[PDB]
Amino acid sequence: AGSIPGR
Amino acid sequence: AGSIPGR
Amino acid sequence: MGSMERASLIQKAKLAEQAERYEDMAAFMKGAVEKGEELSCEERNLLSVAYKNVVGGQRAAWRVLSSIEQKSNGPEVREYREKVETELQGVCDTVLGLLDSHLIKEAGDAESRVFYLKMKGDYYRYLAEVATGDDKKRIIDSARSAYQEAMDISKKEMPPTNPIRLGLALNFSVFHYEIANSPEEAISLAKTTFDEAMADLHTLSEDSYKDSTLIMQLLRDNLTLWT
Amino acid sequence: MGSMERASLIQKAKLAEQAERYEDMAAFMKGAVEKGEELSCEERNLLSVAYKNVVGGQRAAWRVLSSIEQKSNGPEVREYREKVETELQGVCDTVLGLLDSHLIKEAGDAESRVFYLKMKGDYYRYLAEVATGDDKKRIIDSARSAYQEAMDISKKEMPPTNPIRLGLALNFSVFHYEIANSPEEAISLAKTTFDEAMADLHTLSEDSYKDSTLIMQLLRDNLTLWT
Ligand SMILES: *Cc1ccc(S(=O)(=O)N(C)C2CCCCC2)cc1
Ligand SMILES: *Cc1ccc(S(=O)(=O)N(C)C2CCCCC2)cc1
Ligand SMILES: [Ca+2]
Ligand SMILES: [Ca+2]
Ligand SMILES: [Cl-]
Ligand SMILES: [Cl-]
Repeated sequence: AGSIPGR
Repeated sequence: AGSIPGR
Repeated sequence: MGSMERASLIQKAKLAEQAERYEDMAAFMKGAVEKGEELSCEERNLLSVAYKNVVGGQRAAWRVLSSIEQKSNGPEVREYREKVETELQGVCDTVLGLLDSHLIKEAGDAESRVFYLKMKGDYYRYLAEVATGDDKKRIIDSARSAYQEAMDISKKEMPPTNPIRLGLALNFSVFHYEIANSPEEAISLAKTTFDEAMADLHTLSEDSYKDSTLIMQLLRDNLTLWT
Repeated sequence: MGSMERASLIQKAKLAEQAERYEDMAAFMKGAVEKGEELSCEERNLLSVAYKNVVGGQRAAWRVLSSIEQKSNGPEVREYREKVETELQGVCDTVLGLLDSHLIKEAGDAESRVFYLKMKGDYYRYLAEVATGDDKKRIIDSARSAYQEAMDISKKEMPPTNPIRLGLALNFSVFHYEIANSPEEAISLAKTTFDEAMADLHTLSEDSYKDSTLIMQLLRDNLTLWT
């Protein structure tokens, strides 16, 4: 499950 | 120009 | 970083990002926050990128060491996992300290306040990933409470396609799935968020459309993994 | 790391490598060296891998910052490039200090002594990459002298396919090309090294053949770029 990346 | 890598 | 100008710390944070020196970048941005002035949108992103990369590397290392420790179950693996875990907790505590002194209390616009509350939820979530003691439940509730306040503001003040609103919903859905053992809540939140954003895309410019659809795809990627 | 057992430092260095925590890995291996005992082949590789990764990241960041500084020609880019450069020099000085106190002087077998002298050449070469002052020529000569002593031993004591002998020749050829402004010497060394190894491959097992041909391909890759 992926959370938000920085860029 | 490439030098040696560690592994 | 008390002797360096605010503008110089911001410039050096941007250079550190270019050089992939994220520990430096976080130290520069901590110094900038400690000048006491509010952060612009760009500066908030610099702060978030710096710490997300620092703690992201710590989490990856903690997971490697925790896996080795579990398979092994001398003291060395546990000792080293504990060392990395303490460093990770220290970085999370530093970020949470900046949010509490005094970024959140001075953030009055929805964009800034939601941004900082989402960060607060994220760093409590990272603490929860390694927590095992008497305060684990309280750490999880702290993450939930921060995400929930951010959600309440975002639903009242931002359109459903707003990228911060979307990213908040994405990360809160991950919290539900991975931390709170609530996969159905995670799926419901991700689905409702995606569907409400879809219905609002017609209002957006080409550039805003690209921003919103990128995060919608992240919601869809999780829904594909979870269903 | 004075209070930690040598064997625990070695074990933790291996864990740090698995976790991609190269700064930790270098600190553990520095502690192991400072116990005062000689290093086995595996332990020498751990020491070399740790510092090569630490200084490799510093060099990459220095190159990014130096490029930005050159294009710009406030003080911030120069100041930050100088900060990174000083950290890089400090790591090189640390490695060189370990080699001088007392790894080289206790290394009597060809494999260990060549290994450490190649390291000494490499870390002076990294110092030379950033040097601009009154000692630049002396830094370059220090690299050359270390590589040359290693070369003299390797040609007398090791077969032409030995991986340390091959890697030494590769890195000395890079020194000639990139540092000493001697591209013809670089090409000649790489070609002669490759050809003499080729003629010795028939003596090797399948596993040794794989080791030697891997480094030969690195020599060939440079020759393709240089000719
Ligand atoms: C939590 C969060 C969500 C979105 C943003 S952003 O400013 O829109 N931005 C940096 C996006 C982040 C994900 C990948 C594309 C851009 C910031 C913070
Ligand atoms: C300088 C040098 C050369 C070769 C070695 S090694 O022990 O043979 N080894 C780690 C190789 C390094 C290059 C990639 C494959 C293996 C060590 C040090
Ligand atoms: Ca000022
Ligand atoms: Ca002992
Ligand atoms: Cl305000
Ligand atoms: Cl000896």
